[PDB]
Amino acid sequence: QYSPNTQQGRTSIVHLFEWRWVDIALECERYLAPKGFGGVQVSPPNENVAIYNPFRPWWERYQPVSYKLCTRSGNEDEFRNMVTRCNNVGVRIYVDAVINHMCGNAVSAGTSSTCGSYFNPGSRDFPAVPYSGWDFNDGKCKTGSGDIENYNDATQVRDCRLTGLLDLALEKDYVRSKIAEYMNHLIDIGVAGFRLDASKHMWPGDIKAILDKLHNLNSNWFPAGSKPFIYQEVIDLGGEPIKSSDYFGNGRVTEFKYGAKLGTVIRKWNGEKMSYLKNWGEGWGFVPSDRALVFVDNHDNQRGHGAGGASILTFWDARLYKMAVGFMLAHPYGFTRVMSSYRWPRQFQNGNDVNDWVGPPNNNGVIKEVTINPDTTCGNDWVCEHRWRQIRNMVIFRNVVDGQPFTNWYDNGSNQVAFGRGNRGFIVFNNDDWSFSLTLQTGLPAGTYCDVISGDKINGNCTGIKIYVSDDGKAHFSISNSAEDPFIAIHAESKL
Ligand SMILES: *[C@@H]1O[C@@](F)(CO)[C@@H](O[C@H]2O[C@H](CO)[C@@H](O)[C@H](O)[C@H]2O)[C@H](O)[C@H]1O
Ligand SMILES: OC[C@]1(F)O[C@H](F)[C@H](O)[C@@H](O)[C@@H]1O
Ligand SMILES: OC[C@]1(F)O[C@H](F)[C@H](O)[C@@H](O)[C@@H]1O
Ligand SMILES: [Ca+2]
Ligand SMILES: [Cl-]
Repeated sequence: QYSPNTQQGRTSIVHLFEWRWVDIALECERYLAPKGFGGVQVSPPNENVAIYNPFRPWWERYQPVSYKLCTRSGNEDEFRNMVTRCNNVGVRIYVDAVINHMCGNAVSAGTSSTCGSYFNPGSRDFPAVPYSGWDFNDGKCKTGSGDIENYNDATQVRDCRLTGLLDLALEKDYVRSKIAEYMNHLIDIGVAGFRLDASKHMWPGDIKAILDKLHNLNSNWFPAGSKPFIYQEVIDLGGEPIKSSDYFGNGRVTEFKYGAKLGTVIRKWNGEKMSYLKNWGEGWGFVPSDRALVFVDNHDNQRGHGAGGASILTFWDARLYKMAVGFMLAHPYGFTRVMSSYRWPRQFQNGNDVNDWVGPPNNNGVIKEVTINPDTTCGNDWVCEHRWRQIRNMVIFRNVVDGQPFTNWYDNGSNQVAFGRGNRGFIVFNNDDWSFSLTLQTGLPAGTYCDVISGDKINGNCTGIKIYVSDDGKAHFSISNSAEDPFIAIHAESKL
């Protein structure tokens, strides 16, 4: 459960949020494989409710109608084509599994679904699965509203409806089997693992029972006995009865404290400073590294829809965002997930974005293809953060230093810090309101290294900043607080 199942040397996965299967397949071959990306988290591939009010919101995909591989991202044929092509290039696919619930209980009955399947939330009828009233927790939930009302009561959080979403009776073998049937279908197709959506709303024991029915990965691409990578979406910040540790027996868990705290630190909120990141990781109360799935932002909290709050950094905060992602990718703690999003008309009113529901770039509801600009950036309103030189090069940095220890830490007692990874890499950050000019011990072999943030190493030459490491491993670093990117990163493969 705990191993990502990525190719040796590939240490990160990217969330291609709302991307079409055909576009992902191409991205795997043209960019992800050549650039060393480990895998891709795809949006829910199962049929969901088609919501027109608002117009096709991104969250409609988290309201299942059936387990048919039929969505705005493509059909089963397109999905299989993508998994196959990506796997053939050594890039894994991880499915966002929405198994805790079906659609909202108040959703109108009919065929307003991505595959035309009929469903009736009111009567608990989902014939395409099939599911009936006997498969939901209507009788198990003890709240007066039938929905989750108090998170201080661990029982209702699992047996009641999350904001009205019909809650599946996961204790029933029939329900467990139907979900396993869906997941096994995906595994046999070639997926390497899953993100278990709303895991906090599922009993650890129920998840385990379901995972116990899962197949080993497809033996045509993976070694015998390979188990699907499992990372459970559990939002666990401050004081709550439910702890993400309650799910360690099933696989990894999303560490939402990671992005929340990193955001507050880089934003320098309430006295926080980068010098405090010296003991980053378990020292900050985070889950063990081998059970952590980390990220700066996710599809939910990048639009104030999830845990983290206003401290979460996103592509909207480009400069600080690159620094946060850079620190994450350089630091050894956990398995890293990079976010890839689309632009939307953010409309802030009284502190809240009233357009936080807007779905992916589209034409009359049809998701737009991802176009690639001559400079390798994306068009059609796709942000493609994973294609940003500063982020892509850090994804590679993590690969190059894989296994190397956290060492040679330095800090000015404020927001100027630096550290290395064994003798394979070194990174320096300046988040202070003044320039940083100092000679530091890099632990790297003597030579000339290309800074992979400001530039690239191309045919024996650096396109950006150049760093010179002496025989004693020391090197001079100069970063103005006015620099486009106030951080420098160099590694074994950026050496001339
Ligand atoms: C997991 O599935 C969710 F449904 C619940 O965590 C997603 O939540 C989004 O969709 C819901 C149904 O449309 C909305 O009610 C909810 O406000 C919205 O955040 C969640 O994003 C997924 O990670
Ligand atoms: O994750 C599941 C669990 F909480 O911890 C361990 F996995 C146990 O084996 C299992 O029976 C229990 O329900
Ligand atoms: O341990 C059993 C379980 F996983 O967690 C709780 F005990 C629930 O009451 C039960 O229905 C569920 O199957
Ligand atoms: Ca539940
Ligand atoms: Cl997540």
